[PDB]
Amino acid sequence: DTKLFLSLPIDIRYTVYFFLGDVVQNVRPPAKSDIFNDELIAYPNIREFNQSLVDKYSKHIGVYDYIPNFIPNWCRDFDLLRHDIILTDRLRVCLQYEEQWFSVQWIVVSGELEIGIFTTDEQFLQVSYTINEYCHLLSIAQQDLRLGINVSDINDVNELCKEIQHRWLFDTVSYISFINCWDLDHENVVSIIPCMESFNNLHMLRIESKNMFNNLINTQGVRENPGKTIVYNVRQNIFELELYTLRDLGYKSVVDLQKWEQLQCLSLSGCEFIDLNNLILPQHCKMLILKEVKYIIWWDLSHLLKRIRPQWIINGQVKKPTKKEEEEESEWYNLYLEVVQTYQPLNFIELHNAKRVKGNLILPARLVTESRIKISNGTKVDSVLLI
Amino acid sequence: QNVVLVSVEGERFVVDRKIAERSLLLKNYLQIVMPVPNVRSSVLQKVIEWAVHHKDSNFPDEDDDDSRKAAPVDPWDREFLKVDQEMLYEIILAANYLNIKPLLDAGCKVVAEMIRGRTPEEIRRT
Amino acid sequence: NLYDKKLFNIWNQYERLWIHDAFPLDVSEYNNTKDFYGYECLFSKESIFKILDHSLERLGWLYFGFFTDISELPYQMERYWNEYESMNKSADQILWDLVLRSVIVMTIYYMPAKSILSLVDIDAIEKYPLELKKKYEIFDYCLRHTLNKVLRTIFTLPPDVRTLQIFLILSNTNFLQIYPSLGNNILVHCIHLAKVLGIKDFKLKINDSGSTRLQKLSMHNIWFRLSTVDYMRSSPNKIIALHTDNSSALTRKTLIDSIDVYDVESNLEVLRWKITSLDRDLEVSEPSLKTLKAMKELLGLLDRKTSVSNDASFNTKFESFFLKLQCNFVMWKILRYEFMQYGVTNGLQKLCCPARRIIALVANFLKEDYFEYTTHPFCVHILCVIAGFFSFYCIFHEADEVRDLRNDAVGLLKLLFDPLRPVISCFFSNLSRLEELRHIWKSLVHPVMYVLKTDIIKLKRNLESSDFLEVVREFN
Amino acid sequence: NLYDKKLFNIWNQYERLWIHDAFPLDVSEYNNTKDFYGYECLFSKESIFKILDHSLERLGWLYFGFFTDISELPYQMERYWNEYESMNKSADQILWDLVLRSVIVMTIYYMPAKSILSLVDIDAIEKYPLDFELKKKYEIFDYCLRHTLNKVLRTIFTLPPDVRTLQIFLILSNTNFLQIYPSLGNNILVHCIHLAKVLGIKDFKLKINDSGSTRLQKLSMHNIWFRLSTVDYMRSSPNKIIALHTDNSNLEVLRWKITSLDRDLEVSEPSLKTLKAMKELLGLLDRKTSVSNDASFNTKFESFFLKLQCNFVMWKILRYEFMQYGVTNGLQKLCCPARRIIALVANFLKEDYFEYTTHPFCVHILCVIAGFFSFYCIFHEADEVRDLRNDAVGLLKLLFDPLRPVISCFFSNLSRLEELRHIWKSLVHPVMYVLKTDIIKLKRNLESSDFLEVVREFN
Amino acid sequence: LDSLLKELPTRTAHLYRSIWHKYTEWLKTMPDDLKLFLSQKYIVKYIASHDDIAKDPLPTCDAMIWFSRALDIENNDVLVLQQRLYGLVKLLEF
Repeated sequence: DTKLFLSLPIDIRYTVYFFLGDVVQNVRPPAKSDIFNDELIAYPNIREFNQSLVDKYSKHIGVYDYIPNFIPNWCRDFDLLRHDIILTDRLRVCLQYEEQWFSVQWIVVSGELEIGIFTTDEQFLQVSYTINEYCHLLSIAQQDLRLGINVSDINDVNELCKEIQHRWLFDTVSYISFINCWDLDHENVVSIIPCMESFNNLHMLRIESKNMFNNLINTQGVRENPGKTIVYNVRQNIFELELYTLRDLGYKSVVDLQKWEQLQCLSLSGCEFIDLNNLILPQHCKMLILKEVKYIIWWDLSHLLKRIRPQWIINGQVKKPTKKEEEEESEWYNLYLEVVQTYQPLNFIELHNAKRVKGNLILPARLVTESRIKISNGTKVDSVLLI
Repeated sequence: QNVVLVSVEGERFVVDRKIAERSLLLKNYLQIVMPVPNVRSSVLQKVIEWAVHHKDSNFPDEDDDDSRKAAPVDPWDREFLKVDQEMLYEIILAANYLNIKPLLDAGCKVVAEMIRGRTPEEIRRT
Repeated sequence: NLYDKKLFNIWNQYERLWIHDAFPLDVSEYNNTKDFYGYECLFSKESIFKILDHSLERLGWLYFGFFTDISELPYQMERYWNEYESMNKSADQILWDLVLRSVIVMTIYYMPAKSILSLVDIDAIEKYPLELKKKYEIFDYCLRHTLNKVLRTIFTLPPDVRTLQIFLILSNTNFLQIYPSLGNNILVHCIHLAKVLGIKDFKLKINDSGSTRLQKLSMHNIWFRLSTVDYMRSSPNKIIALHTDNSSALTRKTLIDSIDVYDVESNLEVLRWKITSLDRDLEVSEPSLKTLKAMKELLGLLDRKTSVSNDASFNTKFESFFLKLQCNFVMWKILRYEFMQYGVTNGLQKLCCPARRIIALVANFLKEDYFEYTTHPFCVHILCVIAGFFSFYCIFHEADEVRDLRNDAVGLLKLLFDPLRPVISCFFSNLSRLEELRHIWKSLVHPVMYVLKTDIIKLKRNLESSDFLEVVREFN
Repeated sequence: NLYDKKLFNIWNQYERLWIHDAFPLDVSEYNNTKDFYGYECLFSKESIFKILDHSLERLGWLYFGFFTDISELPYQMERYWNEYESMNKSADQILWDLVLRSVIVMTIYYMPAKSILSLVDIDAIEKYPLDFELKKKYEIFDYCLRHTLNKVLRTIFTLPPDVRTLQIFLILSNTNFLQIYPSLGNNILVHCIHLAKVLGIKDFKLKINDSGSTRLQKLSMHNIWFRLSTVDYMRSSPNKIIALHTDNSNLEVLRWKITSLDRDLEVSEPSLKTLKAMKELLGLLDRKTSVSNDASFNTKFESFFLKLQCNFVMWKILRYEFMQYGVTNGLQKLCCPARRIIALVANFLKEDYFEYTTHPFCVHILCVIAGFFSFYCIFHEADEVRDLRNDAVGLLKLLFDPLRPVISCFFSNLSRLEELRHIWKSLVHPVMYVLKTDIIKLKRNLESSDFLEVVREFN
Repeated sequence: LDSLLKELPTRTAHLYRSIWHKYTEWLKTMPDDLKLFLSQKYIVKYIASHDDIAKDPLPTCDAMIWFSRALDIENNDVLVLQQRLYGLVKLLEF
């Protein structure tokens, strides 16, 4: 029941909702691969379907509108999902720890602002709520929040948010997302680049396409377009970073980001090829997060593997005890220091299942004894050794 | 080897030692009898029934969230837990006390199934 | 429950002001104060050599961590003895003199009574001012003499690393909890010397000789012990600090010369600093809950790495003891924060267990005749805070578990501790005061919590039947 | 000319390493070494009161700026004399004792020789070591100083935190002290900085309905904190790295502002609108400076020091300009500030105030000026600069006993640099190559190239 | 082929399939097999009826191109068609 469930502590509800990640609606759209299959699941359903919301919110919903009765389903879903105390504790608690589950940002429809709470993968909408409703449910503040650009939210809507958080309100928002609009064009960049001045709560960015990345980020493609790129003062104020969704990152690429300074954490997901030998970085950024991709090409570490003797090798680990053999001891430290200098600006490396790494893993023991090097069971490698 | 366990009522149940070293709170508390505060008799009976049904079984981790949400609701468990809500919640709290995670995960799985296979009328009462 | 959270905040401030609880003001009183150190003064050459033997046997930990080679020390010792005999100056000789003297004083603080009492001379007792009380009085005399000598030769000196060692060698004593303002000031001077010498260049470079490696190692151990004390001894009397120049081991999400960790080395000084940084992140910075989850996981891992240390000699038991002590203490602080703020269930029992572990440990170290090792001030700080909170929640609520644990702690601490008489006495008197407060509350903005509001106000201004309630207030 | 800009930066670093340029070990040689202060010892209390009269007449500036009330000082003096007489302790009394001693020592540093020589006793000169002029005066001054320092080193650590220690240090900074016993001074500076941050002296933010005593307290706190930041910038070689001048961003404010312009000059982003704004602002502050009108000795002294700071910083700014961006006529527009400085020191000689010239800041100033002037005199020709440099060096040799080692060292290395003129007189030149070697020699001392190395070895 | 279909964003692709459905239905309005479906005649007839799609015909035409190259069509055909289509978007966007 409800109050029995609410007489309970927080870890219980947390794990429960972790199992209920984000399915609050009674429906779900598919991925892309399941589109061309003509199989539609089933949604034969009926009225209590007001023409106040299907007409309003269609910019994020009416894209689909091609299946068994979905919108009346969606409509009554949005209706009944304004009173789930289930959901209110869901959000009080998910906010308490981390909202990696619900992606929660600003929106405007009809010129009326609201706060929408979506999936993360591409942010299919689930519901939204008013600011005053939201912070009557909770405490009002400059509660940091998220934002992203769609073909729904591009320029004037976007500039409407800008001028609203100027005139009516203040810029309570941090994090920016580039989920579509891969062209660097049709008014998104034109709107946003002059608009990152009242925009000083943030450190965090999310990126989608190799076109947009290569033509905005990878600083070898140097130009003199001032409004087409960032002002460098924000390039200081971006301690975090995220990016997804490309095929060939570093195959003979120009991978280098020294301008992208005062960065402190990188996140990468959903790609199909990568090599780290092309990769170049600033300092200050050691947190590296990497999610399900295809086979990775580790650093070379070949010459250094040729430097090695089985004088010491045991169990995949090594050490010189002999102080007398400064020959071997200095060699050991030279080896270890070359090793870390390959990974020099890195201390934490996370992998979800990427199915393969090809590049002769030899790592330090200080970090794998701990959980710095945090691989899932992408266990298709054997050339492991530790120092 | 075996160990006695005091249901806080005062009931001196007994377990095989290592089969209880399955648990982790025990595995630390020992490193023969132990107390068990705020637990009841049928509670611990059904607890050990699950614990004995799941002895040689394999469980992924307490960090592999993908394997975790990979959600095979065990059928033996699924029928085994077809009971009311208060005893259920007590089982859940006891699992929290004991650091025995997969049972807790299964309990939350079933409760999620309860609040997923729902009716609007549950809300129309509200 | 919200009342519980609020009074637990009050207990946070009250523990700060708990812990914020003679010396002549003129060195010239010790202008002519004799010694303990001449051939005929108090301590024969041979007694001193025996002291060093016991020190290297039992308590290598400290100075092993600092220096490069340690046969160096007896070498310099005998050389100094020869030079003293020939004389019936320089910087090196006086520095080494101070070094050996401080080493000795540490060893005195961590010696058994009967031994030292057998070693010491006799008629010199007639010469000097005069069980454990004799041991501690002679220790204090030696301390004050060393302090005179070292204050002078500290100021009037070039900057050399070894001065730092002195302070670190002496911090593991009653000193800083008996001469606090002095200690804080000299700590500031040592901090200046630290940043002077670039000892942050333990960044181990390529193609460096073993000597260079050992130099950087010594620098590294020094730096981390220094950051440990500088956090641990950071009351508002001090505002200058060095514990900011390191960085948390937490791998946060929300966020140069500022040194990071996991990138350097693995010597357990690092481990202590990590644990201290976790305590720091708990106290001053953003308290979250996923934060605590990660901290707790990491600390369980580090407790594993702690117990990996295997019994083979006294110093090893000592180190592993102190590490497990710190780990369980920090776990206790975290779980306190949890059960105080957000009321997760069973945390109280899983909190009581750490206390029982601590107490089993100190019981083992009494029963094994290692009571001298117990005398480290951190242990006493620990028991202080534990007895404090246990008395608090024992008077506000009833649990015979809590009563038993608190009674064990306080019976232990009273029955066993002369050394830190001022601190323990202040704590004991105010603790008995809080017991009378138990009688009060046993006989809701309660007048008792209002009295504690008055108490924190008294303290904050000490920085720079309500009739009967005020009556008992005046009574205590 | 780009070569000129680069070598001007090189001269900047070489001047940096210039300005980054016995007292015993165990404080026990001076355990029982004689006072000057006793009734029979050296100085006769009434003479001391006369000394205090002379101090309060001419030099209120320093201690007037610090304390609240100053009849306090003769009051405490007479109290200690009575107590000394009654004695034939506490913290307050010892602080006040040291305070008056340091006050006196400042007065000694700013007294004429013949006067004090008339004051001092005679058989007490027989009691003590001689040097028998100014050399005698400076030896007795040094003895007094070292005695005071013995006294204060012991008694610094063993005390509660009280403001007056700071006062001691500030009273003693206006001397040869810090440029003759630098490391000592730096450590005590660190301790005083700790005391500064302890007491929350950044709460000079003056609030509403505070009493006049409270206003004076906050004013004292304000002046002190800002004087501390002044010294903490001026005396910040790599021997010290802890600092308070980072915490920044009544004419004490004005002096701190001038120091902040010097700081922004040295360390941070050089732009051009920046310099334009700074120079206008400093002219504005010269207006605010000349608002002060000549009416008494301390006033002439203060306005002198302020105008000195203003012209010195303008000279540095305009140097920075003409080195980095090469505007024309700047050499002459830079020489004029020097002439203003020199008219000032001329005024203070002709008025028989040569003792006031002996402030170490003036000597640091003349040092850097003669340095840069010699540089551009040997690398380039302008009889104006040559004449001024000759005036400066003849002045500094002929006039200055106190800072004997430093000026002499500077003079000797300066005379060495005249031979370097002959070298350059006899294009990545070997002379600039020699200056690369020289800055490398100094930086590593911190922690026909054949003939060029030959003359290098000769010197 | 299918990789080329995978190359795109997701909102756009869902939109594309919805429009495939819409155009299939509006062709079921008439009796009448893929270029006849994606016929310039029938497409412009659809657009003449669907002036609403003339307000956002950019992905309309781009999807028509994407299908005209999806299956086995000569690449010259789809690009001369694309020239016609750029003529059309120039005609109608003003």
